Amino acid sequence: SFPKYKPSRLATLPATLDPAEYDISPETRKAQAERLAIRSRLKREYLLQYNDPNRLGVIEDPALIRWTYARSANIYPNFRPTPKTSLLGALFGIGPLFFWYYVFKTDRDKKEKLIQEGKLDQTFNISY
Amino acid sequence: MLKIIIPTTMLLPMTWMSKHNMIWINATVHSLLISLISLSLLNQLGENSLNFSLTFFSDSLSAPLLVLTTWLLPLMLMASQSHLSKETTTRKKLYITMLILLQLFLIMTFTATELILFYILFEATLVPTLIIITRWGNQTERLNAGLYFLFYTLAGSLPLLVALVYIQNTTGSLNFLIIHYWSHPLSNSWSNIFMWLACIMAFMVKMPLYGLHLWLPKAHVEAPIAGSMVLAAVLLKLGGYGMMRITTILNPLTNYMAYPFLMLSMWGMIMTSSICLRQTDLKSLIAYSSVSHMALVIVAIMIQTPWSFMGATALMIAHGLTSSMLFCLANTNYERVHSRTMILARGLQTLLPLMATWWLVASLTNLALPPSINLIGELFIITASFSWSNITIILMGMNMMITALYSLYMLITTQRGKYTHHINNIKPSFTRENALMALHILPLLLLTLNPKMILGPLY
Amino acid sequence: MGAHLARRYLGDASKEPDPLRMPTFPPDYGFPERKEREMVATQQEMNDAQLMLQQRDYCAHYLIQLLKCKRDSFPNFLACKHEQHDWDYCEHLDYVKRMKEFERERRLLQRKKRREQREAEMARG
Amino acid sequence: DAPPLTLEAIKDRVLYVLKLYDKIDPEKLSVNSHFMKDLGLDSLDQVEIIMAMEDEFGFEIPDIDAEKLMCPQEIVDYIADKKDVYE
Amino acid sequence: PDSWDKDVYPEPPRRTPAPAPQTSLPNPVTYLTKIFDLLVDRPVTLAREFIEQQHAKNRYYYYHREFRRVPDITECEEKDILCMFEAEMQWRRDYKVDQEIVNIIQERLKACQQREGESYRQNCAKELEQFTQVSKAFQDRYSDLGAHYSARKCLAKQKQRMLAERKAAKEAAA
Amino acid sequence: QQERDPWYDWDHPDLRLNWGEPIHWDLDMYIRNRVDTSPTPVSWNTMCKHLFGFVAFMLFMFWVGEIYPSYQPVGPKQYPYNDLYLERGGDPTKEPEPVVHYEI
Amino acid sequence: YLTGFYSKDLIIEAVNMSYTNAWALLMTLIATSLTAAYSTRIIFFAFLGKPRFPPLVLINENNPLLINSIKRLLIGSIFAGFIISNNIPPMTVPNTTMPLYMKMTALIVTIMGFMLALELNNTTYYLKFKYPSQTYKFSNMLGYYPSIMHRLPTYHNLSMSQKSA
Amino acid sequence: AFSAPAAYLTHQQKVLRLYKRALRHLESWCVHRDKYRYFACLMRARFDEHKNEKDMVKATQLLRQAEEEFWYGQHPQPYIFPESPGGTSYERYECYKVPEWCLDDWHPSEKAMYPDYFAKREQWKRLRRESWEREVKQLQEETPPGGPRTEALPPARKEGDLPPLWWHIVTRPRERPM
Amino acid sequence: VHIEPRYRQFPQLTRSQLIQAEFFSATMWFWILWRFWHDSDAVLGHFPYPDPSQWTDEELGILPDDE
Amino acid sequence: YRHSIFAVTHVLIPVWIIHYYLKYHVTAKPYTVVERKPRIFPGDTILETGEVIPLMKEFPDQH
Ligand SMILES: CCCCCCCCCCCCCCCCCC(=O)OC[C@H](COP(=O)([O-])OCC(O)COP(=O)([O-])OC[C@@H](COC(=O)CCCCCCCCCCCCCCCCC)OC(=O)CCCCCCCCCCCCCCCCC)OC(=O)CCCCCCCCCCCCCCCCC
Ligand SMILES: *P(=O)(O)OCC(C)(C)[C@H](O)C(=O)NCCC(=O)NCCSC(=O)CCCCCCCCCCCCC
Repeated sequence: SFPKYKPSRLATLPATLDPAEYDISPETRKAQAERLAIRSRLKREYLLQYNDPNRLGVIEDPALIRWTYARSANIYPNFRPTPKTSLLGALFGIGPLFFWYYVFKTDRDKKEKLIQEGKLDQTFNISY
Repeated sequence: MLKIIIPTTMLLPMTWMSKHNMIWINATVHSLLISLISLSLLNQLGENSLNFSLTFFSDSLSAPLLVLTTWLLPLMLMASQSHLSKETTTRKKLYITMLILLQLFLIMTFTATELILFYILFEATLVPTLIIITRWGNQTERLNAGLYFLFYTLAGSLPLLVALVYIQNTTGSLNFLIIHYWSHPLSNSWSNIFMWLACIMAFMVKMPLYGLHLWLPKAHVEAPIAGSMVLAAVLLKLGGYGMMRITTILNPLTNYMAYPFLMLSMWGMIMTSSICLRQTDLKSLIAYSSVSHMALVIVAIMIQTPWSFMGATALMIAHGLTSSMLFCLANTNYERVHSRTMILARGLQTLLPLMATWWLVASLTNLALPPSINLIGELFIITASFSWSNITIILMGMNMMITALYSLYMLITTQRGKYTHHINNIKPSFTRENALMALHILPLLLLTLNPKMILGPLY
Repeated sequence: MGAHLARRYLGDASKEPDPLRMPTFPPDYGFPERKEREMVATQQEMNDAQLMLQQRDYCAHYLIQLLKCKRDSFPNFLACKHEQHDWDYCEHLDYVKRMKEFERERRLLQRKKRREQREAEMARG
Repeated sequence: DAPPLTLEAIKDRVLYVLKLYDKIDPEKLSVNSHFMKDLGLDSLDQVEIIMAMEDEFGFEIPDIDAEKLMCPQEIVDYIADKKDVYE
Repeated sequence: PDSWDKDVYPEPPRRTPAPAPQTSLPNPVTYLTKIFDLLVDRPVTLAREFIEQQHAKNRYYYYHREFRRVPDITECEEKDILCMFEAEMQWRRDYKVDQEIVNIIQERLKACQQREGESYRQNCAKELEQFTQVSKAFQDRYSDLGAHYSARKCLAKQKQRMLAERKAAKEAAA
Repeated sequence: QQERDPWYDWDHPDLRLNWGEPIHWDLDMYIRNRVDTSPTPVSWNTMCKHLFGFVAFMLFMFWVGEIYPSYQPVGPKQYPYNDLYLERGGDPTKEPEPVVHYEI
Repeated sequence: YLTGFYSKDLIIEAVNMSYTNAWALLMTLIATSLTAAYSTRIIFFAFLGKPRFPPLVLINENNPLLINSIKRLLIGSIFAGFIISNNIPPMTVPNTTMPLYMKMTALIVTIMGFMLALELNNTTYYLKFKYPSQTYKFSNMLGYYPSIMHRLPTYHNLSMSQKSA
Repeated sequence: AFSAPAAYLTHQQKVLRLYKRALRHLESWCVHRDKYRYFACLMRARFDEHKNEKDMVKATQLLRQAEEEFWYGQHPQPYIFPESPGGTSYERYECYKVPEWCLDDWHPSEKAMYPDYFAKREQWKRLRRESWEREVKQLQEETPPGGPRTEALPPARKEGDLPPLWWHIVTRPRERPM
Repeated sequence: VHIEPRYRQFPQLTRSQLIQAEFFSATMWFWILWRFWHDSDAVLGHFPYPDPSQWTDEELGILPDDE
Repeated sequence: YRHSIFAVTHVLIPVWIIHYYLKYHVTAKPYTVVERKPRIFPGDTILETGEVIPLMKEFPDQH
């Protein structure tokens, strides 16, 4: 029939094309009800605080606090030296340094060799 | 230099003998007067330095740094009086005393004529800073930040002390004029390699170099506003000043020993800009931007050409002013909502217009926008690096693109969009905060008008 | 654009001329007595008139006359039609000279090809 | 720029559209007539009515809110509330 | 103008053609120039006349500082700090003067390019050669000394250059 | 957040977030100002193939047009004084190889 | 003989008459045709036909500011090319001699674009429906360049900015 | 936007949303009004053809195939109203919306510039302060012990009360504030 | 002038805008025709394009093949 | 009256200031203001020296 649409990571799958959207178990409905209940509880709490007339300040968000804490302060305590982490760190932290060192060293060696051989155009090169 | 040194040692008893409600007024007025007095050091000679006495001298490199320090003190006083309203009189006076001692040590450091006195003073600068951080920081992490800062600096600087006493024993003097006139080439040996390493590593840790910089986000994020202002504006410039001073006796070993540091500086400049792109904390973003700019300054000092040193000096002055202003803006935002998260407060342009203007100007100066002295220094460094090699232009272009990206990302995140609905305690901007921003920004534009005052002795 | 491109590319580039190497024959080859081109404007006159180096061709005198006419009758920018036509006609004559050079090169090349084919046939026979 | 809306204008325009709908008898059409209970339409008819109102007023009514507008008065009140019309 | 030296800053004589109109149409440029002279040039001239009259009543003078020559680093003994100081200061002053000489030559080059306009590649060949020679000498003098340059380092560079020239001459004569 | 529903009454309408709900680890890059992952009318692989094919074909055809240029059936343009030797910066002292143009 | 004639026509003549890249010349001609095509698209879909806007007609272009600004930029769109071309000094040698078909190439391709686009736009009134073509999808979605080049490189840079550095 | 969402969309809701989306995209393809009317009548004919279907599995399969057809045949550039989320005039006036809590931080001179407005504002503030306890009591009385099962809110059951959680909805900024 | 909005009807036009639009359209067409009448060489060319096939070998300096 | 007051200030004062700055300060140092030399055509009269630049030679005129 019609050509199929292939989802990607940067072009996800639409809801209307999801196969699971048309196979709804009775347990799926109760899961959706529980999710809606959680959202409603959080919304009610936030709306009570938000419509409080005597509140002056910022409604602290534990979710935001958890996100900012897990992004910064919770990383090292849960870091373990594994082969994957070791190889990735070694590569991403050392390889670029040696690559750029080799590039600049080769370029400067060629330039200095040209200088010594006296066949590099250095006329008008006054500022350095 | 005594006409500037003694008034600070007189700021001390004035602070301790003034009334309880007049400490801020007196300190601000007399700090501004001392800054005006120190403005007379900018009249420098084209041949040599200003040799006042056997102990102190001034140069085209020291003068702008001294003027910047003396100008930075009253702004720190304004911010401190902002955030220390409920403190006791004795503790307010102690905080002012710490700031005054730090300014005095910085002045004597920038004007010291011997390397050992310079070492003593630039290590003495640690105690007031550590006290300020670990005492008047707001969060728990101030203790760890102070430990990291202190131990990084000292583990860098102790081999510098050993090298300095060794150099004095070998050559007879540590006086800068004598070591400049009587300098001899450094032969390629392991001993000379390690002497070069001791000196350069001390000042690199002070810079900081990439890979030796974690203490900088730790201390800058967790220090109080005045501590953050002094850490970025002046205390990071001690490393650059020292490197521009010691490298007289480190030739020709600097041609061969500078490769790892140049590679670290360039790649870590790229990496810290990329880190700035993905920071959930505003203070951390400002700190990493400082790291990138000082990495560029390190590149300039390491390539070590007359065009690179002028760019290094201009970039140091510009970065000091811009980073101080950014920290002040972020601190006003923090004093509003009591949190450092960048995405917590939004719509601040529709809630506070003139602060949005200050944010815009600070961000435009943070990125190299012509004809600002930031761009002057960055362009001079880029031209010197281009003469050094022709792929440094690739690295510098990448860094400039990422710098603009993260600066405008910060601006758009904090100021644009729609305001947070539940944040209803954002009072209108104070005259004090507006004056702080104006005093941060106007001298930068005037320096743009007159650029030869911050281009160093190589001009 | 033109049939010459088709002939050279989808055909015998050996018989078609090479624009970057033309001419490949001596200027007197086939011309018993050939006259050198005449230049009216002098080097000093062109230098004073500040003609662009591209405009300092053999038609430079007409361009100088046109410029002088335009400067003198400045408000009336429609009073230099004869000078403009003279310059355009000189450029047209130069262009047809270039076309004649191209055609001469083409037929000289094909005549050389015919001569070499005849010599090869004679050698074979 | 454009003249402000009024409740009377909104009601007149929605009744205009409904009277130009063929499936609705203009004589028995009142502002309180229900689209399915007493007008005899169905879900697709109501969807087309909502689309016609969207075309009329130049703005979109989301599907979550449009399913509940079963009366011309309900549509008028929704549009007035969304456009901040109080008179 | 006597403000600057015509020999140090040469200007070719200015040849301006006379107007040769060919139409009866008036010249808007001429009319606007007359208006400009009537409305701007006369008021600014009167203002400057008043200002110069005020300046002439309080005439006073300033002078150009003269420095006598002092022994150079070649004459200075080893670790003779006072002689080294004097020689280094003199070398720095000479370096500044040479930089300004190069600046003067570059100004000549730029002015000649702009003046000659569309015929600059030929008419500015004289100023290009002077710039080439001056820049060659300046580069040979202070090309790659470094950020911490000094008279001692420049003398070492000159000694190296002299040794290279002597070796080249000996090899050529061999 | 671009994939998130725009018609819902979010607590943070611009970020499309609610108060208290978990925040994605990569929210800082998935905001509406940044990287988007919403479905497209054409598949990602098809889009990549079409874009790459277009750019590669254009580059190949530019190279083909460079090796087969378009010109006119004319000879080289001729300039009077040894192809304007002195006006292009030629050395007055040295004698250029003469360039002679004839009539045709 | 309008303001765009005194520049575009000379540009096309110079492109056709020079030692240029053949693909560049062909793409320039096709771009001129497509310029005519999209101008026809704008005119046809914005001014011709029956209204497709909401019933409340608020159309009013009787403001002196708007009228006078468009007037001033309208006199330039007719006469400024002639004045500028006839008042500037000659700074390039003209292409006086060229074949008649090459002289009329710009007009011919412009008219062909006009006609083809007009026919394609006229086919829209037919009661005929067909799903779009791959070429149409490529052209409408901007060659898919903004999608891929704004989602992939940005994702990779922002992911390396956090995961690695 | 004004209505609290449910836990899921019913089959009727899904098919109605598909009908509206298909009609809108068809209108995007069929620019002219008569052509759009013709093809929209044909689309409604298809929907009517599949209207009466007792087999729910077959109905869901038809819906899924229709969704795939819509995704294949959707307009790459569908028409969007200017104020709609994809529209060009979307969120243009959000920077102009300022809240009343920001309004009450004004200087006394600024407040004196508007004497009659702030009297009514104080009346509204008194009305808000005199009803919060009743609103919270009503909310906590009517909620189930487990918690709020949905985001819906009740009206005022009493003659003198106000609907709970009303302040920001009632005092939200105007759609064209400045 | 005040233009009353119309509902489902053609807008109220003004004689001034009508005559201005007509005048400027007529001005454009007059300019086109007037320019084409005077200088039509800008469109149709000014000089003939020579045919190289008609140039004789004698004037092109081509000798006989046998020679 | 408004146009006259606007014109005198906004146009007259800046042109006075800039003309004074250029004539007496900018054109007091060499090479600050450099004019491209005017074009000299054959059959002209240089006004500096009353000189007559001669005409070009006889053209090989066609038609
Ligand atoms: C890797 C490839 C790289 C290629 C690089 C080079 C690219 C060159 C591109 C050349 C220009 C292509 C123009 C058409 C593409 C866009 C079509 C489109 O979407 O239109 C919808 C669009 C209408 O938008 P809409 O209102 O949304 O309508 C929805 C559609 O109806 C919805 O209906 P639809 O979706 O069915 O409509 C599209 C359909 C209908 O459109 C057309 O038929 C347009 C035809 C344009 C004219 C072509 C023939 C020209 C013949 C000239 C003959 C005289 C030459 C001169 C010499 C005379 C004396 C000997 O078009 C096609 O099916 C193909 C058209 C031609 C494609 C050319 C590119 C090929 C790509 C690779 C092959 C793909 C083949 C399979 C297709 C995809 C899979 C199914 O059309 C227009 O607005 C008008 C289009 C322009 C018409 C005038 C074009 C003049 C310039 C081109 C012709 C050359 C003239 C001379 C130049 C100078 C020579 C010296
Ligand atoms: P009202 O409440 O009366 O609604 C009646 C409904 C429809 C709810 C029925 O009661 C019902 O549930 N019937 C059974 C379920 C059913 O009808 N399923 C079929 C739904 S899809 C269908 O069959 C029609 C799809 C065909 C058209 C698809 C459109 C795709 C083309 C779009 C391309 C985009 C541009 C044109």
